Amino acid sequence: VITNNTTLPEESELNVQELNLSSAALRAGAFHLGKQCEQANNEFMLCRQELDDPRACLAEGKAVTSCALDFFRKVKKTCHEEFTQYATCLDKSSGTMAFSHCRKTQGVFDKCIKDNFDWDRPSYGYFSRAKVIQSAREAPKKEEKVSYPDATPGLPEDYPKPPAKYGSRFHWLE
Amino acid sequence: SAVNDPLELLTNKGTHEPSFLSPIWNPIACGVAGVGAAIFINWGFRKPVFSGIQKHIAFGAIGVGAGAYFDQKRNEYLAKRDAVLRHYIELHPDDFPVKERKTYGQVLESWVPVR
Amino acid sequence: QIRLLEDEVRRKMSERNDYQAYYYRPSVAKYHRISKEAADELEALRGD
Amino acid sequence: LRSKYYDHPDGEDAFGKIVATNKYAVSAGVAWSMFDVLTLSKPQGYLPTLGRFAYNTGPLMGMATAFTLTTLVATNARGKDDKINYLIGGFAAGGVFGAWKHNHVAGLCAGLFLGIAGVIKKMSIEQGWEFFPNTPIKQYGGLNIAGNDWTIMADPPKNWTTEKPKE
Amino acid sequence: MIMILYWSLPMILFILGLFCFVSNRKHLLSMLLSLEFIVLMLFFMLFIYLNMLNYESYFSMMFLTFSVCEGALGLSILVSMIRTHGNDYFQSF
Amino acid sequence: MIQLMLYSLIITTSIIFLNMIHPLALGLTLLIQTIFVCLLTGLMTKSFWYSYILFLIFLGGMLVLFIYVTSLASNEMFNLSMKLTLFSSLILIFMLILSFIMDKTSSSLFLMNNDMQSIINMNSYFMENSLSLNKLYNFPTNFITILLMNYLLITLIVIVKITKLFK
Amino acid sequence: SLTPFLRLPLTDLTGCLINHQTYDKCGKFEMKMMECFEAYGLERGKRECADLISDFQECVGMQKQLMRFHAMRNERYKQWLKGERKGQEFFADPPRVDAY
Amino acid sequence: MFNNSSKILFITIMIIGTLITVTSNSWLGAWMGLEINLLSFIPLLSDNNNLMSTEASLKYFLTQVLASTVLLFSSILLMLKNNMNNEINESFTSMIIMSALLLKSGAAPFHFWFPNMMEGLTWMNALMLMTWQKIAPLMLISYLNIKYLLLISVILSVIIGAIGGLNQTSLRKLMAFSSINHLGWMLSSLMISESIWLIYFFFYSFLSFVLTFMFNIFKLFHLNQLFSWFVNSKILKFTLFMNFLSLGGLPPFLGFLPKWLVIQQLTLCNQYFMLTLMMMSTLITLFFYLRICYSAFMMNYFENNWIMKMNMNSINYNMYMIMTFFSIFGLFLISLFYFMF
Repeated sequence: VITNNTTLPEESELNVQELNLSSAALRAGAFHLGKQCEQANNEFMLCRQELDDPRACLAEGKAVTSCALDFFRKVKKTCHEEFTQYATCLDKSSGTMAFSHCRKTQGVFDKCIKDNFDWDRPSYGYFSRAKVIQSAREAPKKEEKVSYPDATPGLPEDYPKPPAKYGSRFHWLE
Repeated sequence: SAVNDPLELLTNKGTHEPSFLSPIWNPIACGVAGVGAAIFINWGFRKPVFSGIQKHIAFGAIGVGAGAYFDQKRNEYLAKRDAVLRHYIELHPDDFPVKERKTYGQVLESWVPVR
Repeated sequence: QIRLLEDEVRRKMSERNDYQAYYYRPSVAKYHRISKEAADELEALRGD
Repeated sequence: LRSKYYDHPDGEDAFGKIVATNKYAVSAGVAWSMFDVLTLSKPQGYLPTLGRFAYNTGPLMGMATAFTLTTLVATNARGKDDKINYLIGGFAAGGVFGAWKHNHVAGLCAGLFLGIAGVIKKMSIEQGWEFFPNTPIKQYGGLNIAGNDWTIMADPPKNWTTEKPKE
Repeated sequence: MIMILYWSLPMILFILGLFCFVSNRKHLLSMLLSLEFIVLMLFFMLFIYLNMLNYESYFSMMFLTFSVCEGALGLSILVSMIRTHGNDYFQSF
Repeated sequence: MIQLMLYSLIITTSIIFLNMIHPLALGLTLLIQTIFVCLLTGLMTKSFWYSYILFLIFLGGMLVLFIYVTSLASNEMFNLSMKLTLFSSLILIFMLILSFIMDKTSSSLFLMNNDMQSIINMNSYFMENSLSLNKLYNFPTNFITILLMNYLLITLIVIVKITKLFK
Repeated sequence: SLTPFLRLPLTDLTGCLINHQTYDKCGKFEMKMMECFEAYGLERGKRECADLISDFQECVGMQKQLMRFHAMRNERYKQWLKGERKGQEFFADPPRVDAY
Repeated sequence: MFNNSSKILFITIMIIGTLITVTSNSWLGAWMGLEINLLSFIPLLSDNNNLMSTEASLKYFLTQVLASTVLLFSSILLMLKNNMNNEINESFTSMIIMSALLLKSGAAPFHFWFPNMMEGLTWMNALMLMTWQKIAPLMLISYLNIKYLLLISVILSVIIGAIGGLNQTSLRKLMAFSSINHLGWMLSSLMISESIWLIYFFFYSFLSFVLTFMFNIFKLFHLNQLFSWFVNSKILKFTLFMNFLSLGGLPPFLGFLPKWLVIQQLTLCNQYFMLTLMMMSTLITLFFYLRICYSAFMMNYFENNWIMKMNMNSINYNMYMIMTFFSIFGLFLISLFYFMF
């Protein structure tokens, strides 16, 4: 559908660093990553939710990936062995990648995080709730109603109905 | 006037006086039907047409009501039809510009000589 | 005279179908709006 | 293939003209053919069936061609376009009808009938009317046609308004 | 052409079904079976359309529920017919 | 490839269907057709839910009537002809090699399987039948199901009225 | 949708029977149309819904868009048949699977 | 409601099914209603008491089922290639939908099933097929708007519809041919307008309803039976039989009121040629009706000897000849009808 008159981004604009991480890699660091960077995501894919045109969300998307990148670099520096083991459980242990089979490693990895940043593992569903947030993009689309001035009119109930003219106005009045 | 005005030509200016027969006709048609139908009933059943006048009175009563009931529906119906037509003329005066009445002295027709 | 006028008007009103009368065919968005409402009702409901 | 008999002068493009007729001739011919081969003749086999279709179609080609050429001949030589021209056209058509039918009386009487048909057809072509004109009126119900709804779902308000723009 | 590449196969099968429905068969069972194949093709056209549609998909059941009822009625009248004449053979018609 | 091979198998079986005249042979032919059509609709669907459904109703239960009442058997068993089989094999193969030749994509449908939907689509990450079958039960489009069940009830009242001719 | 003449209480079962609109990109186009059909009836509206019907049809129907592709790829094959495209150039690069 | 209680049930389901069609919003819904009609009607038509009923059942089912099959199929195509129920214009997508509907209601080229039906059907079963099984397909034909196909149907809706009626001696087949001719008038009338079509069908329903409802009463099944049917006076033999001329709608019989209405509006559309043809054939329709009325116009014929008395139901006879009396003096109610404006 796209045409040469349409506007698209620059190659350089798209060219930003991405995670390169595996499923087990992400799903291991999920929880302690979710609460560190949620504003990034929230306003990011909030504008995506309300407005679908991705051309504008590119900037905040770059922020989202950067923020996640920052967290894992901290993880890389501080708790490597703990996190890696937790990752190794979470995939080797099951083909469904469920947290309910190596919680012991999950606990010890939490200990290391408790020692380094002293952050707390969020609730069972801390991200399951709604996300009511502040407005940063500040672009509510306009709520509007269409107007067809020349729509087909009928007979209002106030239009006066003078009693009939010339009986039934038929052949012999009847 | 000398001006063929569609709206005013249509307008219920009046001059429509109902006869003594004008409203009464339906009542004395439906009732006459129902009475005749009861006579029709007894005629085929080999019963006295006079006999069992309860059938005739009931047939008369139902018919009279319907004629009055339906006379009413028509009069509403006709009134509305005039309302729409006057509305549409008022809606599209451009489509029906008022036209002017002329006289034969201003026209030339072609006649038929029998000869 | 009025009868001739009525036919002419009936001719125009059928040609254009402007007015919501004999020569009209009303449509209905009600059912689409209703289904729109059902979709609204159940989107917010999703998820336990 | 796609031509109109009556969109040209009454004496020009004979070949295109006959084609514009023969198409409306063959349609009837084969149409009746499939209609009756299955009812009466029922000739088992494909050549016998080809025979019935041939028997049915050819005569109607004879009718159309005879009418067209005689009447085209008239305008070419008689130099006019008259009701009488189609009348001789119809006479020729039924003469072909008698020839194929091998019923002398039946052909002649139909030739008169077809002449009447052509006469009326010319009247339509020249008096600016038509047999099956399109409709000027097509009604959809009483004045309360909009008011005959009896549904029982609540309809939330609309997304469109008749009122003028407020910009 | 869209129909020629996509809706063509359903057409070719559907027409073949009808011709078999008007062919010559000792009894009517081949006919009922013929229209039954047509129902499957009828489902085929119906589903590819309902697949154009995000959720209107579910209408399959409505068509299926109705279609099986036609077949049941079909077998109903046939089987009662053998029982009546001791046969439902087209020679009886 | 599977899709167009499945067209080919349906075409071949269809040719089988129009030839066979023994009722079992026809009823057998329907059986294969049903598996094939279930496979095919499944491919172009969001999932195979409907395929499993119509399988167990149409084939699983309802073709039992057709085979059973068509157990007339002709009084004798099949005279199978290895020739129509060989033609069936022959027609299948060069259709199959053409399938290997035909354009990989353009010869495929365009419908949107669960996989062929875009990643962003937040709706697609639900149970595959949840959102499809939603409004079969949620108002105001669920009463029609009530009509279905009563229709089936009435269907049984009809069957006992037709299947109860004095015995 | 063709208008039930009588519009009795049993249009109330099948009128919302199956709806284009809900959870459909074309549904937005359906509303852009169906409001107008309500405004201009079903006969003047069918006259004056040129763009509305065009796009609504195009979204679900995909006729215009899809046929554009079919000619687009045929033309790729046609140059191959003329020999312009060789074993390498005959196809373009593969979009990253995680796209679309 | 003929013999059993189930007659009421299937009639009810039938009504609901057909009522769905006329109120159907989309083609699919209309198809749904049509099949429900197909169910509900087969058991009434297929009485288990006799034979002829059952053969009519296969033909009715084996025809209607194909009609519904094609109808839905052509619906999908139209509502694919147009992606919308109301196509912009009538193309090849749409003629098939009419051809489905025309067969379903038994129109001109697709009628042969319909006479063969009548042999099987009893009277009110026939009646019920005559009147009500033609509403839904016709009201749908209203939505379809292909001029020329309806026109060919109207052309051929009287030719066969009257020429055959000349030939039949079984009252069952005559009613078939009589209606096919009348069906010609409805189809033209619906091409013109719908409100007049609604009226004309209703008067046709009324007239056909009374007609066959007495034939049910006296069980007169063959022209011989009509000549032989005892009546005490051989005067009501003649008074009752005016309705056979109300079939032709000759002014003092109330069949004129609908035919006048259709003619008035049709010529207002200026399809004068079509009127001439239908109205030419109308005479042939009225022709064999006089062929029927040789039994009653003259009086005091040659009769069978054994009969001495003639008897019939109270309910049916009481209802019947009220409807007849209206068929006699109906016109003067010119005022009572206000639906023509």
